[PDB]
Amino acid sequence: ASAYQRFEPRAYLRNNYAPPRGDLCNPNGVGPWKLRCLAQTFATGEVSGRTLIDIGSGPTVYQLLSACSHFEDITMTDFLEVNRQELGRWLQEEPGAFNWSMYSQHACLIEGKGECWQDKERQLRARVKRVLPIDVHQPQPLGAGSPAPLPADALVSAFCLEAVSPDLASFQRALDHITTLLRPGGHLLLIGALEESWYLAGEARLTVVPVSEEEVREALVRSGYKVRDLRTYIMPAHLQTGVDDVKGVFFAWAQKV
Amino acid sequence: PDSAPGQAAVASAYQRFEPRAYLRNNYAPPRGDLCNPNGVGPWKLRCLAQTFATGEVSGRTLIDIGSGPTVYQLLSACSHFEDITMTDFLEVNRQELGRWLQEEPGAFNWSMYSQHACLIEGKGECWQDKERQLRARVKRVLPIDVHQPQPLGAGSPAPLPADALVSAFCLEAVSPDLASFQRALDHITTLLRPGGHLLLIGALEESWYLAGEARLTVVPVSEEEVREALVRSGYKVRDLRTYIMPAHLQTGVDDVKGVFFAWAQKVG
Ligand SMILES: Nc1ncnc2c1ncn2[C@@H]1O[C@H](CSCC[C@H](N)C(=O)O)[C@@H](O)[C@H]1O
Ligand SMILES: Nc1ncnc2c1ncn2[C@@H]1O[C@H](CSCC[C@H](N)C(=O)O)[C@@H](O)[C@H]1O
Ligand SMILES: Nc1nc2cc(O)ccc2[nH]1
Ligand SMILES: Nc1nc2cc(O)ccc2[nH]1
Repeated sequence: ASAYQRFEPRAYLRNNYAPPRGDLCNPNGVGPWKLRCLAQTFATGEVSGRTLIDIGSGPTVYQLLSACSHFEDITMTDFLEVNRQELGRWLQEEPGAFNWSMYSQHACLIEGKGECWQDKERQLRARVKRVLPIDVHQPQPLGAGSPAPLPADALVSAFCLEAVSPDLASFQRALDHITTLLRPGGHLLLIGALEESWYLAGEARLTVVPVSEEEVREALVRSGYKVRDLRTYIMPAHLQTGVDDVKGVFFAWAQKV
Repeated sequence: PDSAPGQAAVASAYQRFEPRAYLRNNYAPPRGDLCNPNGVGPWKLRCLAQTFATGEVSGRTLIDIGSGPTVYQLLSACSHFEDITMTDFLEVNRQELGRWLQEEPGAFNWSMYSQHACLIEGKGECWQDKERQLRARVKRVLPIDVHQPQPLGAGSPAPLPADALVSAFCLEAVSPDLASFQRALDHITTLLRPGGHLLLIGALEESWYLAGEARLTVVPVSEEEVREALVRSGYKVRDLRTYIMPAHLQTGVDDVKGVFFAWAQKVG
């Protein structure tokens, strides 16, 4: 935990969302794969509502691109002030924001509605109402009188839980905690590392609980979800970069029942 | 009558043509705004993309007639031709294309056009791939004069005859009158093999446009005039569609009232 105090957002982005992992040109890369699960899922039309919460956003937005066209009130979160400040730099188009434009374009490409990436970024920036602090370790992760409309119609979290959880059970509880934020019938789209144990973010060196596809499945069931979709991307050699030791990436579409 | 005087007036006026001012006037926003699907930019890209998408327009070689400082007209095309020749009358335009080819920062940025084409061709291509291909397939940039009977010169580089021709806002913009236009059309048509295809785009009912200092003169033409010239030069007209310029895209850089797109195949 205290490890996250040393977490450098620029180094995290550089490590994961700049080339080689950040190169979206090759359709066999992790980035293209991630956007596709997101897009495909929403394209079904079955994940819809008015409000949505992104759990542990860090300093990234890609995870909301296809999503933002289906929910008018979007709430983003993270445990670190630094990250929240970085999200705001891109939301307010302030100086030194991160360049998500490749990711916007590709989302537009994948969705195939002939939308221009500028329109896409405009819509995201418009629907994100607030950026709130959060701790998944708390049975009320948002706090008491959170400005966020609860319960949310749907939830999105990527590379969070397993990254803030020392072991399998703390993972399971964190999932339970957030699940409380989700209106019954609501949907959860969860993405994360498979069989990862550590990863760097500058001077920070975070520990991770190595999970598996089955382990992730079981957890979702245990938390009270019907698992609608669960897919795995195996990390190609050339995307093993020594910023971490992730072996694969998983995507789950889960429905609170 | 006499072609020389008119042709000389043209050549004279174009010595004042400023490529940057031209680029800004027509390919920066509001005209350059690709976000609105009702815009001219999107309509043009869509005409090209849909056309090549039939798969009916292919081969080894292609020539772009009066490229000017622009490449957007080749984005959907370059996936279908190994060898592409670009051409323009003015050297300063040829140099402008040179900058883009060398991928210099000084160059004009077409990335929005590349992105949008990729977007409409629907193959999830990334724009950098599309651009890298175009630069790969442009085998030369040649001087051209459509008023000569051999618009490229004699014994010129271009592999002739070409399997297809592309030309956008060229003919009507260098032709003082309909007869000149027609002749220019016949001259370039000698570069196209029989059975080959011509994709033609240009202004409808336009008489002038600005390119910096240069306020140039254009022969206003209509859809039907364009149709007839094609028939006259020996083309079956496969498709001819018209875009009516929206009030808010009529910005005083010209007096264009519409834009025409012609897919025509040379009888052979
Ligand atoms: N106790 C906690 N509760 C919620 N998030 C936490 C947390 N402790 C750390 N985090 C955050 O978990 C994030 C993991 S990195 C994930 C970034 C982004 N979702 C992406 O898809 O890349 C970090 O931003 C980190 O600050
Ligand atoms: N006699 C001639 N023969 C062929 N092209 C000529 C010409 N005289 C002028 N031109 C060129 O005609 C161009 C018209 S502007 C069109 C540029 C580009 N094709 C577009 O799509 O915007 C100018 O670049 C000009 O140099
Ligand atoms: N922690 C973390 N590991 C990752 C691996 C990826 O391939 C993409 C995003 C990531 N985030
Ligand atoms: N000359 C010229 N006129 C034009 C009109 C347009 O709408 C787009 C490009 C052009 N080029």
